[PDB]
Amino acid sequence: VDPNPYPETSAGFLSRLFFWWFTKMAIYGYRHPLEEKDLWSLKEDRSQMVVQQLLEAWRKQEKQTARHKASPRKPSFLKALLATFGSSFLISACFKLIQDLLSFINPQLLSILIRFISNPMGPSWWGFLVAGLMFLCSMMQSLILQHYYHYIFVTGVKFRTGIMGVIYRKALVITNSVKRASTVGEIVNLMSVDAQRFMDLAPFLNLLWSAPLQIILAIYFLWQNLGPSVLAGVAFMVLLIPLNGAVAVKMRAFQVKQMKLKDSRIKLMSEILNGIKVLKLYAWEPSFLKQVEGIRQGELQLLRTAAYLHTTTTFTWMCSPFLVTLITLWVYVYVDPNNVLDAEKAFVSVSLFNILRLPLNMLPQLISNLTQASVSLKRIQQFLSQEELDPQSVERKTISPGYAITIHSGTFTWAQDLPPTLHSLDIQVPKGALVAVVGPVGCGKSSLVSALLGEMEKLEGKVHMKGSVAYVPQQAWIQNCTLQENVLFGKALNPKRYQQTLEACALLADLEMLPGGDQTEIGEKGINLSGGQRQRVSLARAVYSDADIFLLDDPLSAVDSHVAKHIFDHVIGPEGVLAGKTRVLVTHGISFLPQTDFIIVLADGQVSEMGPYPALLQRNGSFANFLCNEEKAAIGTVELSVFWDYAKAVGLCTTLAICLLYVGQSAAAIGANVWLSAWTNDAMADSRQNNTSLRLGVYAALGILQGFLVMLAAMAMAAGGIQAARVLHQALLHNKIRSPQSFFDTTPSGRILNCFSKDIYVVDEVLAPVILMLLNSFFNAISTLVVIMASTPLFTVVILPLAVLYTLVQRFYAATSRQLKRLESVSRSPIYSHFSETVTGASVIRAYNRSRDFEIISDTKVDANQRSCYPYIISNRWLSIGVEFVGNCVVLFAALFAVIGRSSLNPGLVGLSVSYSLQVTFALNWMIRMMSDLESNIVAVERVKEYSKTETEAPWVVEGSRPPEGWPPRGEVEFRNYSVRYRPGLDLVLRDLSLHVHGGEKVGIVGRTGAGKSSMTLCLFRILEAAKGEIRIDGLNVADIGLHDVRSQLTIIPQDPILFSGTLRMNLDPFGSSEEDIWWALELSHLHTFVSSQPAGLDFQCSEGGENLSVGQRQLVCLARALLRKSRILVLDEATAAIDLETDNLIQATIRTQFDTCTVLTIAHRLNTIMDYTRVLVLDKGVVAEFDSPANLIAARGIFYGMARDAGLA
Repeated sequence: VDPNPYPETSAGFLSRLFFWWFTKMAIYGYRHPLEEKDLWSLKEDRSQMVVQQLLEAWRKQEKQTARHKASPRKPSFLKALLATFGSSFLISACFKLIQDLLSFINPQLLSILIRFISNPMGPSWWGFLVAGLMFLCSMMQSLILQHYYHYIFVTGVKFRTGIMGVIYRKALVITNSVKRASTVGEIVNLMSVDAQRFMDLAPFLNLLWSAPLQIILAIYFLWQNLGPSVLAGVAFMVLLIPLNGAVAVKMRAFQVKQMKLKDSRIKLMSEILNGIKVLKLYAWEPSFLKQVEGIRQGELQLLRTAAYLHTTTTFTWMCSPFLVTLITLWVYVYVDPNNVLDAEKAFVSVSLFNILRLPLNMLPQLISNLTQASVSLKRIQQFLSQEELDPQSVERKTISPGYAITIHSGTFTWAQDLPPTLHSLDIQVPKGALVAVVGPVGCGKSSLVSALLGEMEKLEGKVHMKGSVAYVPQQAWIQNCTLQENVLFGKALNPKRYQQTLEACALLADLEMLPGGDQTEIGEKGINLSGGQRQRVSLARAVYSDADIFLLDDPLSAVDSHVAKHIFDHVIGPEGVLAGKTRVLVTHGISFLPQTDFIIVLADGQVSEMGPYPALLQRNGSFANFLCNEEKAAIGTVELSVFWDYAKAVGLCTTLAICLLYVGQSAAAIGANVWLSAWTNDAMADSRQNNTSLRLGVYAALGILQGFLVMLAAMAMAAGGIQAARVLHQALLHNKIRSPQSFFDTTPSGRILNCFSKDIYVVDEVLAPVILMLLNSFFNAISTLVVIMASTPLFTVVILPLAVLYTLVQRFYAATSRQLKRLESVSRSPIYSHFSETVTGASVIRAYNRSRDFEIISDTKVDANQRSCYPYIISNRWLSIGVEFVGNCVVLFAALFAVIGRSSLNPGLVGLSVSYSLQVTFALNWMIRMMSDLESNIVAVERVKEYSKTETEAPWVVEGSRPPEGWPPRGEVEFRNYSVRYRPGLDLVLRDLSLHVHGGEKVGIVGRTGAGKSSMTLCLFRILEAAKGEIRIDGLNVADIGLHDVRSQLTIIPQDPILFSGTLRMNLDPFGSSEEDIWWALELSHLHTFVSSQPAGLDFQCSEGGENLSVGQRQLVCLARALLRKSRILVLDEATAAIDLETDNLIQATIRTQFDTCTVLTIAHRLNTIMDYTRVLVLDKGVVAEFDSPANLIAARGIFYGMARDAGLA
C-alpha cells in the first residue's frame, strides 16, 4: 500500500481522543533529524479534491450567475466558501458551546467545597465526590477544546488550499489586458497575503458568538456573588484594551524609526566588506570603524526609549489580576456598610474573573482580523470575476481546402478602448509554405502571431487554423526546471531527437559550457543564460514538438548574425529539420527574404503585398521603401554554555538583581492573598469586627509592593539587554575588521553580512522581550505551587512525579515542532515561484496545449506544504493534552488533600488553594511557548560568539617598536632569504628571494603566469607574513614595526579601483588631513574639469561601488590618493589588461614626472609598459631569472626576450 500512512486512519477510541498517535513522530524527532520523506502521506484532503469542491460551487453559483445577473446579483465567493465549508463550521460550533458552558461548573463546585469545610457535621463522602467531579468536568472540557482546535485549524489549511487553486486556474484563462493592468507582483499577492489571511481568520470566527456569551454569563454569575460592584471590576478590564493598543501604536513608531538607522549600518558594512582589500592596503581601517560606531550609538539610544513601552506590558500581565480584585472588593465594602466578605463571595468571584479575561482580551484581535479579511474577499472576488479569453474565437476542428491559416475581414484590438491594431487582415498560407510577414516600422506584425494563438479580441472577422501549433515568443520564457525539460516540454525522450534538435540549433557547445551539463537548473534559481542562449532554448522546445504549424515571432533577435544563418539553414529554412511544416516568420529585416516561399507585407493593419521575393523586387512599390528604410545544527539543540555567554554579557551583577527582584515580587503577591485569605475568615471566627480599614489597606499596599518590584525588574532586563547588544556587536566589528586576509577570501561575504544583519537584530530586539515572559510565567507558576503546598502541606508528594511528566512533554515537543516549522518554511516558497512563472508565461503554457500538466505541477506543490502543515497542527495538540493533565492533577490533589485534612483548614485557605489551582494550566502553557522561543532565538548569541573568536593579524601599532625617525627616506627595499605562502597548508609561492634595489630605480617585475608575481605586492605590505627570511627596508625589518605605521608610509595604486559610496572628499581622504591640494592633484590626473563641471563640485555624490564615476576616472582616482601620499616607494598593480590607452598613457607620464624621485616597483601585466625601467626582475615559478636592463636581457636571450618577441616590440 503506502510505506508511511496518516496514523489517524487506524486508531481506537483511546488513541484518537488523547492524540497518542503523534507519539512515535515525537520520540523520533528528538533523537534523529526529520526529513521531507518521514512526513506522513495526506489522507485522500489532497489539493486535487479540496479545489474540486470549491470550484464546483463557484460554477453552480456562477452558472446560476448568468441567471443571477439576468434577474446586479454578481456571483459571490462568500456564498461558495459557505456552502462548501459551512456544514463543518456548524459542527464546530457545538463543540464550542459545550466548552463554554462546562467551564462554569468548576467555579460553582468550588462554592460547594468552601461551604463544606464550614460544616463540621458533613459526611466526608460529600467532599471526595466534589473533588472527583471537579477533575471529571475539567477532563471533559480539555479533551473537547483540543478537539475543536483540531477542526478549526485543519479547516484553515483547507481554505488556503482552496482559494490558492481557484486563483491558479483563473490566471491561466484571464485575458491579456487584466495581466497588463496589474503587475505580476500584485497577482501573486492574491495568494501570498490574501489567501493566507483566510487561514488565520479561521480560529477567530466562532468568537463572534462565544466571546459575547462567556462575558454575559460571567457577569451574571458575579452579580449573584458580589452585587452591582462587579461592574466596576469589569470596567478596569475594558479600559486596558484601549491602553494596551496605545502602547502598540507607540511601538511601531519606534520600530520604523530604527529600520531607517539599521539599514544605514548594514549598507556601510556591506561596502566595508566588499572592499576589505583596499581598506587594508591603504591604512583606512581605523577610520571606517568610527563611521559605523557613530550609527550604532544612535541605534542604541533609540532602544533605550523603548524599554518603557515593554515594562508596561509586564505590568499589565503580572499586576492586572490584583487591581480588578481591589477595585471590586473596595467598592463593595463602601457601597453599603452591612456587606461582609465570606470565602465563597471572594474566591468564587476570582475564579469567574479569570474566565472573563481570556475572552475580553481577544475581542480587539477578532475585530482586526475580520476587518483586514473584508478587504481580501473583495480582492479575491475581483480576480475571480474579471473577463476571460474567448475559447472559440479561433476554429480548430476543420479547415478550408489546401490551406491551413485563413483569416477573412478580421480586425483585432488588444482592448475594447484601445486603437484597433489590425484591420481587415486577409491571409491564406498554403500548407508547408514559409510565409514571412515583414512590415515597416510602426511595429505591429506582432499582432499577427498573437492574434492566431487566440490572445486578442476579434471585434470583427473569422480565423480558421488546422494542426498543432508551436510558438517561439518575442521574449523567451525559461521554466524553473532543467534545460533538458525546457527542450522537451511534456515530451518523451527519443535520444535521436534530443541530439538532432540541440545540435541543429548548435546548443551542443552551450551544453558543454553548462557547468552541470544539460541537466543544469535554469530559471530564477539557476545559472543565468545569455539572452541569445534564452532564444535558442525556446526554439529547441518547438523543434522537438514536431508540430504541424510553426508560428515563429522574431526568433532572430539576440542571436549572432553569423550563427543565425546556420540556424536558418539547419532548422527554420528549406534544407533545415523543419521543412514540411508551415512556418509564419515575423521578422524586421530583408536578409532572409529571398528564402521565404511567399511574403505577406502589410501597411498599417492592412495587407499591402502578398507575393514571392522575385515579385517583391518587380513590384518596386513600398517593398522598395521597406528595403531602403550538521545533524545537530538541524535538530538545533542549544547547549547550556550559550546561556552563560548571554549572562556574562548582560552582567553577572544585573542578572542577580533581576532574580532577587522577581523572588521579592512573588513573596509580595503570595502574601497579599494570605491577607485576603485571613480577611475572608474574619466573619466566621468572630461574628463582627470593626477592622475593615486595616484589612483593606494592608492588602492594597502589599499589592503595590508587587508592582513596584516587578517594574524595577522588567526595566533591568530591558536595560541589561542594551548592554549585551553593545558588548556583542562592538566585538564582532573588532575581530572581523582585523581578521587575516585569508578569512575574507575563503569565506563568502554573504555569510559575514548575515551575522551583522539578522543575528545582531535578534540579540537586540527579540531576546529581551522573550526573557521577560519566560520569567513572568515561571514566577506565576512557582507562586501558585507554593501557596498550595503551604496551605495543605502534603501536596508536596505529587509535585515530583508531575514535574517529570511536564519536563518530558516539553523536551519531545520543542525538538519535533522546530523541525516541522522549518520543513514548512522551505516548502511554502515554491508554491509562489510557480505561480509567478504561470502568470508570466501563460501564453507558451497554453499554446503548446499544456495547461492541465501545469495545474498538476501546482497540486504537487500545494500537497507538499500540507504534508508538513498537518503534522505541526497535531503536535500542538499532543502537548496541550499533557500540560492539561499536569494541570487537572493539581486540581484533584489540592481538593483531595483539603478534604483529608478538613479539621485543620478553614473555609478561606481551602478557597485560596483550590482557586489558584484552577489557574496552573494558563501559567504552564505560557512557560512552554516562551521556553521554546528562547531556545530557537538564542542560537544567535552562539554565532555572534563563534565569528568573534577567529585569529587576528599582528598589532596595528606596537609601542617600543615605533617606526624609526624618517625611516622610509633611504628608499631601498632588500628582500633577503624570504619564503611565503597564501594559506597554511599550501606550497611556497615564492622561494628564497635575495635582492637589493637602489633607491629610486624603476625595478619592473616581469613574470610568467604561475610565477606568483601577485605575491610581490602583498608581501611588502605584510598582508601575508614571512614564513622565513626578511623584507628589511633601509635596515629595518617590516616585521618588528607595527603593521599600520609601515603600510601608511607607502603608496599603492591598486589593480582594482574601488570607490565606496560617500563623497570625493572622503574617497580622496577619509582622515581628510592639504586644504587646496584635492583639486590640484585631480587636474594633474585630468579629473578637476569633470569635478568642476558637476554643479556640486567637491562632494559630488559617488554611488555604491562608485558606479556613477566611469572606470577610467576611477583608475585616476587611485592615482590621486597616491598623488597626495608622496611616499619614498611607489607600487603599481595590474596596470592594464582591458583599460583604455588614454588613461594608461596619462598614468605613466605623471608617475614618471611626479613619482620620479622615489623607488618605483611596478608589477607588469603587459611587458610593453615596462620599457626604459633601469633594472628588471623576471620571476618564473618562484625563481628570480635575472636583475639587469631589458635590452641587456634581449641580447643575453633571457626568458624576457621570448616574451619580447611575443609582443614584437623589438
